[PDB]
Amino acid sequence: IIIATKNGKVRGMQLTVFGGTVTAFLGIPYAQPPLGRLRFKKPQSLTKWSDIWNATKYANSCCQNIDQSFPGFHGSEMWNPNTDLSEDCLYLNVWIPAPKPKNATVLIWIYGGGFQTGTSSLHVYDGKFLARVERVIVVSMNYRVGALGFLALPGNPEAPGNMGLFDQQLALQWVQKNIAAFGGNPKSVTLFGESAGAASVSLHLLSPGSHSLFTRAILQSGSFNAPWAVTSLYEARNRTLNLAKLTGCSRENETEIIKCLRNKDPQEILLNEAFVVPYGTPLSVNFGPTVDGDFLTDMPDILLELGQFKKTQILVGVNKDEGTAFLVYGAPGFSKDNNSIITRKEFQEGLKIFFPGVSEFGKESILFHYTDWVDDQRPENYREALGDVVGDYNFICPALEFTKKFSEWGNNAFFYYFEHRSSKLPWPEWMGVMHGYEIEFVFGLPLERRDQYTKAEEILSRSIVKRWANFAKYGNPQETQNQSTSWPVFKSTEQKYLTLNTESTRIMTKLRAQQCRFWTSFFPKV
Ligand SMILES: *[C@@H]1O[C@H](CO[C@@H]2O[C@@H](C)[C@@H](O)[C@@H](O)[C@@H]2O)[C@@H](O[C@@H]2O[C@H](CO)[C@@H](O[C@@H]3O[C@H](CO)[C@@H](O)[C@H](O)[C@@H]3O)[C@H](O)[C@H]2NC(C)=O)[C@H](O)[C@H]1NC(C)=O
Ligand SMILES: *[C@@H]1O[C@H](CO[C@@H]2O[C@@H](C)[C@@H](O)[C@@H](O)[C@@H]2O)[C@@H](O[C@@H]2O[C@H](CO)[C@@H](O[C@@H]3O[C@H](CO)[C@@H](O)[C@H](O)[C@@H]3O)[C@H](O)[C@H]2NC(C)=O)[C@H](O)[C@H]1NC(C)=O
Ligand SMILES: *[C@@H]1O[C@H](CO[C@@H]2O[C@@H](C)[C@@H](O)[C@@H](O)[C@@H]2O)[C@@H](O[C@@H]2O[C@H](CO)[C@@H](O)[C@H](O)[C@H]2NC(C)=O)[C@H](O)[C@H]1NC(C)=O
Ligand SMILES: CN(C)CCNc1cc(-c2ccncc2)c(-c2cccc3ccccc23)nn1
Ligand SMILES: *[C@@H]1O[C@H](CO[C@@H]2O[C@@H](C)[C@@H](O)[C@@H](O)[C@@H]2O)[C@@H](O)[C@H](O)[C@H]1NC(C)=O
Ligand SMILES: *[C@@H]1O[C@H](CO)[C@@H](O)[C@H](O)[C@H]1NC(C)=O
Ligand SMILES: *[C@@H]1O[C@H](CO)[C@@H](O)[C@H](O)[C@H]1NC(C)=O
Repeated sequence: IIIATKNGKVRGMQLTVFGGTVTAFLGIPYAQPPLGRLRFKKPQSLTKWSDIWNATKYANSCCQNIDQSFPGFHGSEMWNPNTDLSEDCLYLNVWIPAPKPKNATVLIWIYGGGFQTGTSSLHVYDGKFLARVERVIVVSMNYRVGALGFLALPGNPEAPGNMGLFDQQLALQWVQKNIAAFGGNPKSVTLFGESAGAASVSLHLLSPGSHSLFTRAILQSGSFNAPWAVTSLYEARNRTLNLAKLTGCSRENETEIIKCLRNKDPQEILLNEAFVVPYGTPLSVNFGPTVDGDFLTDMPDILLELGQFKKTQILVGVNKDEGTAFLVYGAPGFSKDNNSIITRKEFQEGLKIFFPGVSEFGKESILFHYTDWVDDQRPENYREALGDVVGDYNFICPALEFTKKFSEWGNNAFFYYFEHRSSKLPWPEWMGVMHGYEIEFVFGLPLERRDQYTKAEEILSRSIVKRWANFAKYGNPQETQNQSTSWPVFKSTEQKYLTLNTESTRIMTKLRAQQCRFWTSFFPKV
């Protein structure tokens, strides 16, 4: 099973899925390793090789810091890298249906992890299911994260910023030059990602050099207009400089500072990334996408507002309890190991955590718009309130505002609201249907009867997997056979969305409307 690419011969491996076969190429290089004098640079192209690459195991994950807050806990460790960390990490994976397809729609997966963490080799990013069940080709790439991939000295090509985004873009390139040899159709490519991956996807909608690299886009719990997604040029400098002071690399020739950080061990760089911002939150994106003038040609809010994006269809959505995950990473009174009923003092104490550099009055207005209870006796009030505040501010309202503005330029948009809690979900019940726990359903993991999921979950995964592929294949995320509910387009007048649950899939209007007026209109004034 050897495939010839533009750079040389690659050999994959044969997997048995659901009494059928998927062919997997794991860990194909897509760029010169960003090492030595190549650290912090845009990813250079790849020289031809005269052999057969063995793409038969996942490559190295990119250098990154690891969630060590909950050691031994599957709920947090299922997200930490599962391969060697190295700077030599610019690789990608291809799953093709067997027998080899002819002109298959390609799905390209971009992982999240706050632009600091993440790897494609994760179990819940395994694309052999979608290859098997829907007959699509699934690609996912590793891209640089944290300072190694997003450190920004605006202007200087030695550290121009947005390198991790250019990694991704060189991967879409590779698919464009090479996927046709795997049976894929480069004119039918749907990007999809989650969290920072979904923010990443929304940025390729804006970046003119990605316009011709994909057809459509699916955004899961993330968009570039979310408060954590874009770092300013102000902060990107102060963060770059503080990394330099922290490593003794402070020079005056801006170029010499980068040469200094290049002769430092990858670890010394990882530990100092924590402290470059004087007060962090659980959602601190220390080194993220900046307005660089190469990938991103302008402030993305202005680009979005004025219609300067790829005109195509989008699939956009969010989970019911986006924000709860972050409450146990700092919010006082919370724990994954009790029900975290917090008092009013504790709730206020938690806004200082999540809105650190916000004025007194701004913290006071969050408390105001979230503590007019219908029943003031309910002791979960402040615990649920703080969750929604974090989820509404960081995820739900930016995603709805992205869909409104994008749909305003005449393109079909589809919004979902994922409200099912995995029966296998390892976090406690008070945290709900958390950030990132739709991915297993999107990737069709509940389709494995062995994995101890319930039958209603196999059916829901089955419906979602069909809806995603139909949207990828046909720009229309319907499930047309098993009597499903029809998913209406999100028009900015009526703002209709589809709920995704194991029971009654329903059509509803104007998600979190009262909350999002606060976050999208009022709160940005403070
Ligand atoms: C890339 O892969 C090929 C093929 O092997 C395949 O992939 C591997 C990752 C494994 O899962 C294999 O089971 C699978 O078939 C590698 O080719 C192998 O190279 C070795 C090392 O030289 C060969 O050994 C020689 O064989 C004979 C004895 O049979 C003598 O002439 C020599 O003394 C010598 O021992 C071997 O035959 C060959 N094939 C197999 C099936 O093992 C290839 O090296 C690999 N490249 C890598 C990993 O860089
Ligand atoms: C839910 O659990 C949280 C988290 O506490 C941690 O996890 C628990 C499951 C236990 O294993 C705890 O031992 C562990 O720390 C509890 O938050 C903690 O509450 C205690 C008691 O209210 C706080 O202790 C106080 O701390 C301050 C400042 O240091 C002083 O006034 C006192 O000396 C006193 O000891 C503690 O700050 C707080 N811990 C953290 C890490 O936030 C929570 O009370 C508990 N609640 C419910 C309702 O289940
Ligand atoms: C811009 O950056 C400076 C420098 O940050 C400090 O040094 C870094 C290496 C790192 O360890 C940071 O945590 C440090 O804060 C910031 O100046 C600091 O400000 C805090 C409070 O904001 C103060 O307690 C520190 O003493 C200051 N340190 C120094 C060396 O001046 C600064 O806040 C950043 N702010 C702005 C507005 O640009
Ligand atoms: C996107 N997959 C990975 C969903 C799985 N869970 C998480 C957890 C975290 C996390 C880890 C450790 N401490 C706090 C949060 C993040 C994350 C990390 C850093 C910055 C962020 C900024 C915005 C949003 C998320 C993060 N992301 N996802
Ligand atoms: C593959 O198909 C090409 C046309 O692709 C079509 O248009 C794009 C926009 C997608 O929506 C896709 O689903 C459609 O099929 C042909 O021009 C091309 O020659 C074909 N090549 C092979 C080898 O099949
Ligand atoms: C910084 O140093 C590099 C390396 O010698 C040199 O090319 C560059 O011109 C220097 N710039 C300034 C402004 O000193
Ligand atoms: C439709 O129902 C049949 C009956 O078992 C099942 O095999 C198939 O996977 C279902 N398809 C979808 C898209 O739900």
